[PDB]
Amino acid sequence: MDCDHLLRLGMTAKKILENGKGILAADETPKTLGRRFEKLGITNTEENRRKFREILFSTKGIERYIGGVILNQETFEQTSGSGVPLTELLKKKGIEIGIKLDKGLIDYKEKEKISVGLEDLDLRCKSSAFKDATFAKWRSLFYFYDGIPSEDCINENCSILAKYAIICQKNGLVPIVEPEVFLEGDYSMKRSYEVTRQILSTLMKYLNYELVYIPGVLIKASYVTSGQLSNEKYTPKKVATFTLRALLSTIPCGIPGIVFLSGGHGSEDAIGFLNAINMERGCRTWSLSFSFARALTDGVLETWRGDDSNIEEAQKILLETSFKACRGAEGKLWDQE
Amino acid sequence: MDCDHLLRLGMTAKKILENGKGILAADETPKTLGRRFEKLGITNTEENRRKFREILFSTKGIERYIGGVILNQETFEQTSGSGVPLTELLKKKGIEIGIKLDKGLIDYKEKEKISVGLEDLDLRCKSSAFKDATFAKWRSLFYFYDGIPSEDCINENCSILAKYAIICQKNGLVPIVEPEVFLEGDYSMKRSYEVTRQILSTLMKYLNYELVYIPGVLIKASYVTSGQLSNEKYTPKKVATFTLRALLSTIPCGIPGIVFLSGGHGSEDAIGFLNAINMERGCRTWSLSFSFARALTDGVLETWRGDDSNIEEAQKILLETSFKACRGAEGKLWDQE
Repeated sequence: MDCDHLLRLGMTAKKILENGKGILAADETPKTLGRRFEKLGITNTEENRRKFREILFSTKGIERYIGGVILNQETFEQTSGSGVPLTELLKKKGIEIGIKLDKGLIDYKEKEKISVGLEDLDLRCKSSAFKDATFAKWRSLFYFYDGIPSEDCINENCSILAKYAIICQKNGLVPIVEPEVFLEGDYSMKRSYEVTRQILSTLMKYLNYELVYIPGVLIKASYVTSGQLSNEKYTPKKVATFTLRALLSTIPCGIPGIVFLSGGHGSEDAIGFLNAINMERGCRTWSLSFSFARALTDGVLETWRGDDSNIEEAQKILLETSFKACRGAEGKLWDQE
Repeated sequence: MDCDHLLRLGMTAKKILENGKGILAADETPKTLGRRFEKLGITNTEENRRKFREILFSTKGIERYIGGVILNQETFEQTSGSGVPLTELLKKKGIEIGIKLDKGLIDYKEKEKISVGLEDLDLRCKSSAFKDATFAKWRSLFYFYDGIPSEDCINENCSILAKYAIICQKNGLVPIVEPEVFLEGDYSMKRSYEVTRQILSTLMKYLNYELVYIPGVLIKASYVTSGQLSNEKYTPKKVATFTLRALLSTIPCGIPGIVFLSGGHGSEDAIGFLNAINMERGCRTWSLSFSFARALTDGVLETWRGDDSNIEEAQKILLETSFKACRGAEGKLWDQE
């Protein structure tokens, strides 16, 4: 759903992005976080994953810059060293809690992927474990090769994202939909521009066919850039121009915000692209903010390195990077507060 | 298209809709205008069609309310009683001239329609006859019955509109795309809401796949209402709420304006729906204006009736209705100037 139900979804979306805030994605599966851990010599125990999250969530002052945190499902069952549920660290700070609800990717046609997990999504939305969650996330990933992303893969993934979106909303959760364009490929920036415009517009088609409440959806999107294996160079301004044009061409006025993923880009580049895009002229209604994992927490991992002695310095790096991303979400990174 | 080419398209779009202005559609084919003529006893001669248009275009002061006029192709070859090309009447007033470029509709599947004319559209855009035109229009029509509009018909028409759009733009013309939802059918307002959201979102998909410059496209859309053969009642406020929600859900920030078609609705209702929609709250970047034929000119035809003695009163009705539509495009119809 009724009017009040819809207004709640809208309000939650706006509360997450208030005052130049963005999202800390901490939702990595054990496998994804494990690979980052192993590179740095940190063993992939549940204990180390729990401690990492606690390090993140207990950072003093983070709520000034972070409007929501995306949790992995295992993290909802976990407590701090002090016995306090990790979700309580975020509730006391007034930060919105989110749950990543996709169950990963499986192969689709030749060389491509779809995301999976819809068949019990409604059930999982109602779980008592996620009672404090007010938003969710679900990721699809688009590989780029010649002739790919195929139109079938775009349609299928967009349809999955949209079905996820409506199920979340009927359960009182604001969905973040993440149609990630995978950086690791060989493709020009021009091609990325064009395909981003195919994906984002088709996504909005599917959201609309499912009668999703658009003011209650957040879009988690890749910057428009060339692929890592390309020898094409770009700058923050060109990324800002191309990404903003793609978004003005495809995202309706009713969407409350776009939250960029860092995607394998520098922390530095992900934040500078955000600032640059927020300096661009071009009337729009949605906020342009962030939903970073790597851009926000790579520095924490590198500083911490499984050594508790390094934790404070790790938290200070998170707070400093969070500040920069928040300034950048308002186009003020060049300006002194 | 280059940067300058695109900025021209954008500027033209904005010039048409400046200061609460809208579009006078005068583009009816001989067959469409003939049927309106016959109802009122006026013979369907070329001379009478020429005189009607002259009556419209020579109305004193119309340029205050009308930013562009859509002409039928035959009208580009026609002169006033005084020997002045009819297009010069509009050029001297500073009104933008447009050309309707579709060649009508043919049958599609069972009970539905597609619009036609793409195969020589590029050629026709370059014709010397349309040299003074700076915009164009192309209409598709969506019949409603059970199970219809079909997804095939939505895709095909949206694809035709988008191909038209890019051809126009490559020729320096701002395209108006008109995905009309036909009023004459039996369907609820709720169903019209849902299908409008299917059509508008799919349209934006196709515009994006064709890499159309979105700030240089105008959308000519039906109000969301129940069908004429329905016994469902609505009011201006409900139409405003439903139509605005459909548009916020589907139309990107980059579109410069939506221009409503009157569609068989009252002149009174078409203008009151416009005013109502412009009184609604909900952040948006595009103007909400009009591209009326019937709502603006039915009164002229009824007053004139093929009798030159009635012409001045006919022109005064056009100027008065134009004023009302302009006030309504700014949400000021209740307010005294």
